[PDB]
Amino acid sequence: YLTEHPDPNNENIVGYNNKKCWPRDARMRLMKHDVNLGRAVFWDIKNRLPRSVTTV
Amino acid sequence: SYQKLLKYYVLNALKHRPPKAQKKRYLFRSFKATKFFQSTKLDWVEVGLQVCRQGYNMLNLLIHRKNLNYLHLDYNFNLKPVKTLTTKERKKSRFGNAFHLCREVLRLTKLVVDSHVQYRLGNVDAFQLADGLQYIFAHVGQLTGMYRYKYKLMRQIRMCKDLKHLIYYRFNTGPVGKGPGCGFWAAGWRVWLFFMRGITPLLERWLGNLLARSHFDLELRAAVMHDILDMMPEGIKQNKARTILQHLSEAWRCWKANIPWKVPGLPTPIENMILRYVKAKADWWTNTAHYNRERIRRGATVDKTVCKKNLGRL
Amino acid sequence: LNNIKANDYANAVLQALSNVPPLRNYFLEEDNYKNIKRPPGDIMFLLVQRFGELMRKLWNPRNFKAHVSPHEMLQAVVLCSKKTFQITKQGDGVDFLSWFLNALHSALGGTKKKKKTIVTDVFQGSMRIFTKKLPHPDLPAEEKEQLLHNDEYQETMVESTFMYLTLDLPTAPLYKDEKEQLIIPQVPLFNILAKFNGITEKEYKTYKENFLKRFQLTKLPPYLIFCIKRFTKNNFFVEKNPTIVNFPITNVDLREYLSEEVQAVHKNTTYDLIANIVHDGKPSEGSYRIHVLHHGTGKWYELQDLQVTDILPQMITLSEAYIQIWKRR
Amino acid sequence: YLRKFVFEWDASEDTSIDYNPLYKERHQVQLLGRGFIAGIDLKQQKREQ
Amino acid sequence: DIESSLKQLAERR
Amino acid sequence: VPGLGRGATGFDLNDTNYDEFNGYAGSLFSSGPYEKDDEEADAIYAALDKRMDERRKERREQREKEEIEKYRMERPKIQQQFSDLKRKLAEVTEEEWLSIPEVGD
Amino acid sequence: SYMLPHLHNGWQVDQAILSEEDRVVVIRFGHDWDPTCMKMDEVLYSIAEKVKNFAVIYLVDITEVPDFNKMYELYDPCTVMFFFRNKHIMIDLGTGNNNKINWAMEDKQEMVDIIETVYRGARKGRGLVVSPKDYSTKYRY
Amino acid sequence: KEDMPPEHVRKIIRDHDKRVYLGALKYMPHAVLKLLENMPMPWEQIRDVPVLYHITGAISFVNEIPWVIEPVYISQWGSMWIMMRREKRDRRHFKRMRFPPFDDEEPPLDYADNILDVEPLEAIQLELDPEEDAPVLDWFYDHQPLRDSRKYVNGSTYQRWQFTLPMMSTLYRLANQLLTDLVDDNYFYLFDLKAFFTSKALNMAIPGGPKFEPLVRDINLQDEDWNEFNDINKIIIRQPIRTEYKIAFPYLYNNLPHHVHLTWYHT
Amino acid sequence: TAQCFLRVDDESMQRFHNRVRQILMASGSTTFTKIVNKWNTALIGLMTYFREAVV
Repeated sequence: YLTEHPDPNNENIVGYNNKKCWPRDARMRLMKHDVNLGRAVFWDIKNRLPRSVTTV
Repeated sequence: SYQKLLKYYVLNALKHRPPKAQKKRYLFRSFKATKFFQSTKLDWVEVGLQVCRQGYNMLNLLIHRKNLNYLHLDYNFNLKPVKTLTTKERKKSRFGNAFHLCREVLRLTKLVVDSHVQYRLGNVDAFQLADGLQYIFAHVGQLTGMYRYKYKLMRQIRMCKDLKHLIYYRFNTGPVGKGPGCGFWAAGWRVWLFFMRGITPLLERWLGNLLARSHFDLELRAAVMHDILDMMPEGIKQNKARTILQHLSEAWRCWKANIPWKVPGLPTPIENMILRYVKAKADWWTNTAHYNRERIRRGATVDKTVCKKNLGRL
Repeated sequence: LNNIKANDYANAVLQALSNVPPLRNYFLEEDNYKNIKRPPGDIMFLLVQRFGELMRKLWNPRNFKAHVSPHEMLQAVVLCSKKTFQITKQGDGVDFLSWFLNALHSALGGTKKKKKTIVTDVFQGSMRIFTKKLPHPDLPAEEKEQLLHNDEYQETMVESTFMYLTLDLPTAPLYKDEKEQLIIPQVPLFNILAKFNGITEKEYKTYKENFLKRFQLTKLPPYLIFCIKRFTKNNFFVEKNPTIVNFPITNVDLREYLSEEVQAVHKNTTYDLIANIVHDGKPSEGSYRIHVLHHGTGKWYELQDLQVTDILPQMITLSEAYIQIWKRR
Repeated sequence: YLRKFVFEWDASEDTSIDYNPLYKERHQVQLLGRGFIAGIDLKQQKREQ
Repeated sequence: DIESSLKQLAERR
Repeated sequence: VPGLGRGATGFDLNDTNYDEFNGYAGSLFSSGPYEKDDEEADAIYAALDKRMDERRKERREQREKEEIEKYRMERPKIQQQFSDLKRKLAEVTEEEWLSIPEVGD
Repeated sequence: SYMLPHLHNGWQVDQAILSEEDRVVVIRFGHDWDPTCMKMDEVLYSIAEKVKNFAVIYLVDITEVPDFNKMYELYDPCTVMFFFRNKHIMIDLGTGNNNKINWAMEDKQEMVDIIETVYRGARKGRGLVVSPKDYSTKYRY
Repeated sequence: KEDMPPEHVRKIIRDHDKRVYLGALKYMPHAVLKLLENMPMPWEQIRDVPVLYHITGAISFVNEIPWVIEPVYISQWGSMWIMMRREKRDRRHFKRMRFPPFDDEEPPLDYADNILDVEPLEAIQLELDPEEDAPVLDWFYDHQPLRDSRKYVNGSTYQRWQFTLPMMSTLYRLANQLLTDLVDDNYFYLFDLKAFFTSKALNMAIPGGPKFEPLVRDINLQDEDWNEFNDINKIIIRQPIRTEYKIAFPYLYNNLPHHVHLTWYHT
Repeated sequence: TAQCFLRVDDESMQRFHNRVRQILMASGSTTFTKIVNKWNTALIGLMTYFREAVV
C-alpha cells in the first residue's frame, strides 16, 4: 500500500473514520501500524473492484 | 464580587482601542458663542435644583405635546396613569425605552440633588449625606426602575453592588461591624457617570428626532413588472400587463418542468428579460431549497408547509 | 501522480505543463537553470529546481515504479504561495496554472526581470487590446453622440502580453431546445474563439463605467493555452457551465484571428491539441483529469491521479474542456 | 488527560475552589511586619498578623 | 391600474 | 362622506410607526408657530450639530462612501441588474406589443 | 404587481362593502411594501379567481385610507377584514382577537377554508364563526 | 462675554417662539452628566461652579470639569475613609436618610427661599495635626487646593501640578489607608493583566481570577481518537498539571496557544 | 471468550427522531388516537428491533 500510496508525513490518520459513539478508550486507537493496515486493507478491497462497475 | 470586578477590568483592558484623531470641537464653547446662552457663577445645589425643575418641565412638555393628559408625572419622576387606558390610548402611551430611560436618569439626578438639599437644610449630618449618596449609587436598580428599559444597564448595577462588596467588607473590619454608616461613594458615582457618558448621545438623538421641525422571488417579480410596464405604451398596457404576467408564470412553470419554452409572437427584448428573470428566480429557488433542506436535516423547527415545499423543490 | 489528499488539480496542471516539448526539455537539464543567480532571502526558486526535478522523475526511462509522488513539488508550491493552493484543499486549475506560470517566469529571472524566460518563450504571446470606453446608457442620444467627440470613449492601444487565453462560454440555454438533442448545450470551438477575431465587441462594465474590450492577437506563442471559463459565481452560489466545446484535435487554423500585417509574420498557424484538462462533478466536490497526446506514438492517454487509461481520439471533444494546450507545429 | 433581572451574582460563578493545600491556604504577605493591606483596620491587621 | 401600484411600491422601496 | 356613512361602528399608532427605541416615529412639533426667529433658532442648532459632526466628518464620510461603494459593487440591487435589459427593451415597435400571444399554444 | 383591485378612499371602501350581497367582502388593510402584506396578497392572488363565486378581495392602503384606523383598531402592520351584507364577521382563530387575521399564512388552502367558513356562517346568519383550525400554535416541530 | 449676576438666572427660572426653547431642550443629558460629574466632595460644604444657562431657562450646564490632583484627591479620600470609620464606630444608631426622590412629588424647593440663607452644619474634614501636616493643612480641604498659587500649579486652568517632596510625603502618609504598601509587582504573579489575557485565551480560569466564555470553539477531550501522541499508557504522572502551570508557560503546557500574552517573569 | 457490547447506531436514533417529528407535524387536525397509535407503532418497532441495544 505504501509502495503505491506513500505517506511520508504519517497523514493516514487525518481522515480515519472512527465510531465516536463509544468512549475514547472504547473506540479504535489510531496506532500508526493499525491505521496503515486498515488503509491497506481498504485499498486492496477497492482495487479488487473496477471503478465503473461500483465504487467503495 | 472580586472575580467579576476583575472580569470587567480585564474586558475593559482588552476591548480597548486607541482613541481616534479628532478636530477638537468643544460643545460648551460653541454654546457660549451663541446668543441663547449666558455664563454665571452658581452654587451646585442651586443648579441641581434648577436642573431638576427643568427636567420636570421638559418631561411635562413632551407628555402634553402628545395630549396624553391621562398620564401624570410627579416631582419624583414617577409616571402613573389616572384612569383605565383605552387600547388607542395605550398605544398612544407607548413612549419607547428612550423616554423612560431619560425619565429615570432625571429621577436619579433628583434623588442625588434632593439628598444634597436635605443636607444643606441641616436635617441630616454630612456623614448621613455621604452614606445616603453611597446608598443611592449602590441601589440604583432598587430606588429607580432603570434595568427594564435598558437591559445592558443591569451590568452596571451589578458593578455597583460588587463595589459595595469591595468596600463594605474592608470598611467593616475591626471595631466597626455591619451597619448603615458606611459612606464611600467614589466607585458607584464613577460607574454611573461612565454610563451617562455612553447614553448621552442616544437620548440627545431621540430628543432631536422628537423635537424636529425569504421573499426574494416576490420582490424580483414586482421589480421586473415595474421595469417592463414603465417601458410600455400607455394605451396598450390595459391587458398586456396581465398577458405578460401569465407569460412569466408560464415561463417559470416551464423551467420547473424541464420543457422547452419559446413563445413565437413574443418580441426578443421582452423574451430576454423574461429569460433573465427566470434565471435569477431559479438561482434563488435552488439556493433556498438547499438551505431549507440543510436546516430541516440539521433539526431546526419547521412547519408542514416548509417541509412540503422543500420536498417539492427537492 | 500520487493524489496527496485533494491535489488532483495540481497533478493535472503539472501534467499539462509536462509533455510540452520545449519547457520539459528546458527543465530536464539541471544546468539550464542551476547557474542563474538568486536573491539571498528568496524562496521562489524552490519552485523551479524541484519542478525540474519533478520532470526528471516523470520522464525517467528506467524507474522503479510507474508513478511519481508530487509531494515535494506541492510542498514547495504551498510554501511559495503563502498558504494558497494547499495540498489538503483543492484549488482552481486555472488559478493554479496562472500562479505557477507567473512564479516560474519570475523565479527564472535571476535577480532581475529577464524579459525572455523559457516560460515566456513557450507560452506567452502578444495580444492587442482595443479598449473602447462607453457613455453611460442612461443618457440622451444627443449627449451619447456628443460624448463620441470626447476622444475618451474611443479605441485605445493597450496591447499587452497574454500567457493564456480566457475563453468565456455562452450561458446555459436554460430551457432545453425542442429538438431531439440532449439538454447539454453544444458550442463549436470557433464560436468561443470569436472574442479575439477583432470585430466582436464584448461588453465590459466595472462600477459605474462601461467599456467594449475588442481583442486582436498579434503574436501567437508556440504553445497556446486556452482557459475556458466554467465556474461562475451567480447571486447565490457557483455554477459550473455544462456547455460542451466542439473542437477538432488535429487541425485548427488561427490565420483569421490575426491582423494582415501580422498574418505575414507567422508562417505556421496550424495548432494541434496536446493537452486537455477536464473538470468533472459539482463545483465543490470536483475532480480533475487530463487528456495528453503521447508523441512518438499517436495514442491519447487520460490521466487521473494514478489512473492511466487509453482514451479514444474521438471522445476527447465530448468532455467539458477546462484548460487546453495546443502546439503550433 | 481524558428573562430574570438578577441583581446579585450566583455562587456557582465562584472560582478559587482548589484542592491543593498550597493554593487553598495561601501564605499571606508579611511586608517585613510593617506593611498593611489597604482598607482594613490597622489595629486588626496588627493583632492578626 | 397595475402600474399605479407598481410606482407606489417602487417609491416606497 | 366619512366612514360612518356606511352605518358601521367599531367593534400613527401602527406597529410600523413605533420603534422600541425612540418610541413612535415622527416629530411631535412638525407644525406650529414657525416664524423668522424659529428659522434662525433652527439654523443655529443645525450649525451646532454640523460643528459637532466636524470632529470626525472627513474620515467618517470617507469610510461611508467606501463602504457603500463596495456594498453596491458586491451586491447589486435587482433593479440595477435588470436595468440593462429594461433599456435594451425600449427598442420595440408599438405594433409588436399587440402581437404578444397568450399561453394557449 | 398587485392585480387585486385597490380602494383609494373611504368612499370606495364603504360602497365596496355594500356592493356585494351574495359574496364575502375581504379587505386587506396595510401597505404593499410591507412584506407580510406581500405574503398575504400573493396568497390572495393565488386564490383570487378560485373564490370568485362567493368572495371578493380589495386592497386598502392605510396611508391612503386612514379613516378606519381608529374604529377598526388598525394598529397592526396588516389586518384582514371580512364583511357580508354590511355586517362584519368575526372569526375565532384562537389568537385572542376574533375580528382580524393579523398574520400571513403561507398556505393558500388555509385562507380558502377560512373564507369558506366565513361565507357558510354569514349566509346561515351567525355573526361569529369558528375557524376550522387553531392558529394559537404555529404547528412547527 | 462675561459672567452675569446669579440673580438674573434665578429670576429667569422663577418666571418660567417655542423653537428656541425646544432646541435648547435637546442637550439635556449633557446637563445631567455635567451636573453629576461636578458633584461636591464630602469635605466640601459649598462648591460654586461656572454655569452656562439658556436665556429662556430651558437648560443650564455646569461648565467646568472636575479637575483634581491625583495624590491630593487620594489623600483626601483616605482621610474621608478614616473619618467615616471613626464616625460609624462612634454612632451605633446611625440613621440613613438618603432620599431616592426629589422631595417625592413635592415641588422643587426654591433655593433663594430655604437654602440660600441656611449655612451648612459642618463638613467631614479630618482634623490635621499641625506638627506633621504642616505643608498641607493650609489647603488640604479646598474646592481646588492650589489653583491660585503660581508655584505649585500651572495656573487657573489647573492642568499641571508640581509638589515639593515634604508635601508628597505628608500626602502619602495621609493616604496610607488606601494603599497596600506593596513595593513590587511580584505580588501579581500569574494574577496580572497579561496572565488574565492568557487565561481567557486558553478558556481557563485562575483561582483568584475571573472566568470568560471560550475565545474559540473547544473540542471535547473525549472526541480525540487515542493517537500515539496522547496515549495515556506512556504519560508519567507525578503532580496534576494545574492551570497556573499552563498560564505561566503557555507555549509548553498548551497544544494550541493562540492570542496568549507572555507574562512578565520574576522581577 | 468475549463480550459483544451492543448499541443503537446514531443513524437509527436519527431515523426514530425524524419519525417522531413527522408524527408531530403531520398531526394537524388528526385525532389524538391516531397520533398515539403512530407513536406506539414507532416505539414498538424500535424496541422489538433494538431490544437490548435500547437498554
